[PDB]
Amino acid sequence: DVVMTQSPLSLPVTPGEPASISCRSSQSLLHRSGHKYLHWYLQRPGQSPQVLIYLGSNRASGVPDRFSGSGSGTDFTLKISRVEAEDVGLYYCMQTLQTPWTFGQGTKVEIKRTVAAPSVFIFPPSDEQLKSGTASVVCLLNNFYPREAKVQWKVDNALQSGNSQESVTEQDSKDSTYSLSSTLTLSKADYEKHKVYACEVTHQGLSSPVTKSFNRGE
Amino acid sequence: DMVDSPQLAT
Amino acid sequence: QVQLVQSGAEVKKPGAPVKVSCETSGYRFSDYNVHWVRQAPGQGPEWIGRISPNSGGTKYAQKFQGRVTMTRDMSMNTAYMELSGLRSDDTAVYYCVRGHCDGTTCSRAYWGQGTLVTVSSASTKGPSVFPLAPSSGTAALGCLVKDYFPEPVTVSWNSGALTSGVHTFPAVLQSSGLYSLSSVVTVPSSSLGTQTYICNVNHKPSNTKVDKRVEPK
Repeated sequence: DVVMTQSPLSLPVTPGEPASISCRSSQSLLHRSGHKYLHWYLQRPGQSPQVLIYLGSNRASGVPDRFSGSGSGTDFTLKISRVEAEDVGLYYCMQTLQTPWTFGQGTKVEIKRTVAAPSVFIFPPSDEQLKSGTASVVCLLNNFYPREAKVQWKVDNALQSGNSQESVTEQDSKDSTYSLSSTLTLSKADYEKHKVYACEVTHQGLSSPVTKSFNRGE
Repeated sequence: DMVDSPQLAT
Repeated sequence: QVQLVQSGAEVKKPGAPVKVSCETSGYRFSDYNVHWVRQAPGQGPEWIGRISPNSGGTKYAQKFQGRVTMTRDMSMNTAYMELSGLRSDDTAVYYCVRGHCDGTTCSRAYWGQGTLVTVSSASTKGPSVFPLAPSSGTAALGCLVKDYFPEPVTVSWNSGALTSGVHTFPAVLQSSGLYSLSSVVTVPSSSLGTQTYICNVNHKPSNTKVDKRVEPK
């Protein structure tokens, strides 16, 4: 198999500024007939890969003029002259000189903005949920940049493990921020056994970790 | 069939 | 235009086979190879194999050899891909792709819209909706949509009237095999005594429509 190595893996770009994504192959993708078999495509969530640049340098129909591709037989580049929120997504290079087709690691393009601390909130489980025998405790982190944030859970001041899941929103088109939700899941039995419930949040924009908490039964 | 499509024109 | 059009999303149980179709138009079907790629969540894309429509000859990747079968119908301009012995690692979006070269000239690739294939033993289930009650500037409130299957659920606030401030989170798959998500909205603390906040959860597969009032505890 031909090995593609793509770089960089993450790329924050200020609005208006250009972006360059590199991709190199283990062997030449320039066939002796003259055609370079390397393709660049864009992956947004919940939709088909969009072909941007094909056969090295050719722009696909309906792709904006700011997208351009170049390279030698082994070293390639995707250039975007002015990045915008439309361009946010996961970029891939791929080779089709030989089957199996092989793909680069991927480049996650996002808009860059000033640092913004998350607004943290916590929510206890409802009465309606407790009578079914389960207790979910939610910790919302709202409108923050960059995406890297850490959420730790504490029950009677004791750190929790393996009993929580989180998911993160896409980057917002308008304010260029992220939001994350984490959920601490427990049985009704274990929930009633403890009193103090707290999520501790870590993020660049905060000087030291913020805590929000509640006591069971108020 | 083990012939990749870039080798069709040969 | 060149158009590749795939069949609907599939829920199968471990060990069942899935047969995806790929109907084509706008070009001579015989002239180009139909390649099949997939992308699993949390994984980079992966080439499964290829079929030549005219000859019928197929090439498969080593890892798929012995469990994938690709066929075609010339009359209906359709390519198929039957994968067998499904396990959770085969859960992915499966894409049929038109190849580049036809003998005379080499052009771009054209991709199908994708087909989601979910490998799971879970049965259809409606969610139970629970309020995320606002606390005693800016306040946050929400709805927790718990224990449903399959995806998706749609959430709206005050029947679409409230859109500003809304974050509907991606679902997470729990150990029980069922999905769960939360929808939240930030609002002014001034409005909590007066304004009514309802979330409208719809889950079509179980015919579930719920309207849950989220008020201060």
